[PDB]
Amino acid sequence: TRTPNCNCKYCSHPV
Amino acid sequence: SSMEGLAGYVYKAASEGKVLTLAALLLNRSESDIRYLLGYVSQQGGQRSTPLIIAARNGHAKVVRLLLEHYRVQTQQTGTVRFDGYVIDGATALWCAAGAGHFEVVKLLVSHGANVNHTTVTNSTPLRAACFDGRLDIVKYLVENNANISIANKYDNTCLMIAAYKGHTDVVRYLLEQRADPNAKAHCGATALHFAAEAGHIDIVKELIKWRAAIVVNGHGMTPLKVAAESCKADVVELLLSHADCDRRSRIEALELLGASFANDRENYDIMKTYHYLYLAMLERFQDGDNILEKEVLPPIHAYGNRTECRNPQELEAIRQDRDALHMEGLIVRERILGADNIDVSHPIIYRGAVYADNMEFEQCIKLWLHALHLRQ
Amino acid sequence: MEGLAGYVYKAASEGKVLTLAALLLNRSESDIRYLLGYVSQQGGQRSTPLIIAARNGHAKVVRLLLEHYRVQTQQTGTVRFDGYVIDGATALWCAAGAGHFEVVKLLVSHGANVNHTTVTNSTPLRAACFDGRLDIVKYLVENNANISIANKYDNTCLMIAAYKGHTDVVRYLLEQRADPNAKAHCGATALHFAAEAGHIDIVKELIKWRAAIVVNGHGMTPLKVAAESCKADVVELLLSHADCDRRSRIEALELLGASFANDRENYDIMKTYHYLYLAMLERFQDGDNILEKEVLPPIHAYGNRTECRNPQELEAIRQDRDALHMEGLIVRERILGADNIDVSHPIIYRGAVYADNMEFEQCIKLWLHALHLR
Ligand SMILES: [Zn+2]
Ligand SMILES: [Zn+2]
Ligand SMILES: [Zn+2]
Ligand SMILES: [Zn+2]
Repeated sequence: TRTPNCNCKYCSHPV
Repeated sequence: SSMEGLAGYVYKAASEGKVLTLAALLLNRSESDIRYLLGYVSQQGGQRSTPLIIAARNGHAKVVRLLLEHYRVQTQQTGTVRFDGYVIDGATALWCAAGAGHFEVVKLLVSHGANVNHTTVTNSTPLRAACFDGRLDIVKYLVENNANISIANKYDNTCLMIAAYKGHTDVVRYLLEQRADPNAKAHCGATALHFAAEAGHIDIVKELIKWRAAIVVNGHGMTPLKVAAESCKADVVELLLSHADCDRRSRIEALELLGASFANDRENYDIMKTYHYLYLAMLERFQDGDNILEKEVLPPIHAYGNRTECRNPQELEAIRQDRDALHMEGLIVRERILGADNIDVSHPIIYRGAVYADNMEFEQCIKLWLHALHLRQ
Repeated sequence: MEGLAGYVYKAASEGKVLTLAALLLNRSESDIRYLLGYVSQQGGQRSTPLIIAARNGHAKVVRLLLEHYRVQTQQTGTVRFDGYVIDGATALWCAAGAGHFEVVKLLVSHGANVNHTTVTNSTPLRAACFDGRLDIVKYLVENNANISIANKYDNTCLMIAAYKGHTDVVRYLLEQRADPNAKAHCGATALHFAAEAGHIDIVKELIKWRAAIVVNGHGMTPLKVAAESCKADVVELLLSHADCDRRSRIEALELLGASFANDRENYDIMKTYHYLYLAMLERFQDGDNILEKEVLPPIHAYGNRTECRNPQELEAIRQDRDALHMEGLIVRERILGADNIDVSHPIIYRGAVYADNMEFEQCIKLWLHALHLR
């Protein structure tokens, strides 16, 4: 799933 | 370590809501003993917490009231708590109570002077924690008690943003009523309108528009309309296209991206809508026969069947009945509109490859997957 | 909404108990009954004032609705958590799921059904065990909550408690004589879930309670599930069982060593050869009846290499990872069976690694074999 600290789907955060 | 066992028993009584047992354990103990028992950070189930923190996270209002009124517990002691799967570091009792939705505990802590704008390690506030859940009552209570609505987190995400992404229309409208900046930008440049467009929250989009939220291009080169088109949010695209302050090429790009995305989305596949939006965009390119808006089609690539994107309405009509051609056209258009930016454009490619594999077209599946892995650098 | 029922529901949801009581003053009994029985749909949830108060944890509103107005407890609705959407949930189920102990006490003490079933056939006890709230679990069990009522997949409270990793609730359920040998729809037991997730102490507690070893629907045992998931601690701890024969022990060791080779977030190249060589030396201990491995024919996607049959071959490939990767893949394909779901993804991962390194034909043959396996 995506990281809850940033809701941008186009970012690349380490979950 | 004999007092350590009593500290563990105190933590257990606090965590399970045995306020009488906790009162019996703490009664007439020395001040140093009280401080040691109530400040002992117990580790359990992946959480690190003091009796107050675990009582607030579990919602034991009687235990919280006892600890606050009769034992002078530090209202700002932090710990580590686990909510479902995720973990939060540097969380106070108030933050835990706000995230879990314990209104009585939130009141008890705020009334005893708990720092309402405390920030965790990711710079999350109790207001943000309550906005995630969508608890409008807790959001109101915090905002009224001087909770700063403008404090962002690690990635400059706002309470308005998180509420808009999760679909909490009432919370979004309340925050906008409390003078929250609707044009705040995340670390990447995305806005609450960007977040609401991807999630298809049509009412939140309408509300943000009513409060005059600006359309902005984030660091990924995308408008809220462009984000809605990529995510197959047909209703959001229809709504944003009714906003007059969008140019003709933007409208055509949105229509083309929406139609192309409808063809390779795992959960939103619709070939009819694919052709519908693609043909609408093509028709709108060919209005004034003098001034046709010609499209600069990319050179062909082998993974997409060496096909070239349709340049004219007749070429688009030729492939109306060719389902594979429409799938490939969707992939081509998505690469043309999105490939110039830093966007992981590979999920629909992987889906098309897997669909080909389930129909025994392993060669085309491998071509698609190879091109997808190639696009990631 | 803007009706009287709208304001009633709003006050009940926002915890404003005085406002609710004032809105219900000097009204008839049937009017109050109708107003408090209305199901309101907002925020993605359709619920009654009692249900929304229980979900939000407003204990004062719940006590008012129970003691004074005598609201029915059997009313069900649809509640929405951040992850899922649940139909046919009573106020007690919502309170158990959201972790509101006082509301649970209030509803149970007022005669709410402690064993009410969701459309998923989930009791509130299962919700409390999913959450990991030992207090609510103990309270419900001590008030005649049926420990043996599973969901629509025959997933008991012990299974979800062991999968989620809450050791204390597992200990409590086991001490409450919960059947450890329950099998889900897919034939899996609680020990399978405990091994898959890698919870060491839960596996210890299950072994302490004489958890019967058994195969699942895919044919896997807890040893095999642990070895496939690279949970080496679970394998080493579980191998100390009495019914563990030598054949299955060597099988689990080799499967663990092989799975260590092409798992993305478990890629421990050293442990691959460690466990492979350990299992080989265990095969070659007694030289009178060496339990020799019935190897499989070579495959072109693996470079035509055959699995190592004696220690010399293993120590020959020791310093060749490419070969060790292929060895792990072939050992997995031999042990798990040709037709198993969790066989293709390490092949595809190794192919993707080769594609990134520009070894295109190697990637292509690996992916062809993987797609044929799919
Ligand atoms: Zn971004
Ligand atoms: Zn971001
Ligand atoms: Zn299964
Ligand atoms: Zn199943």
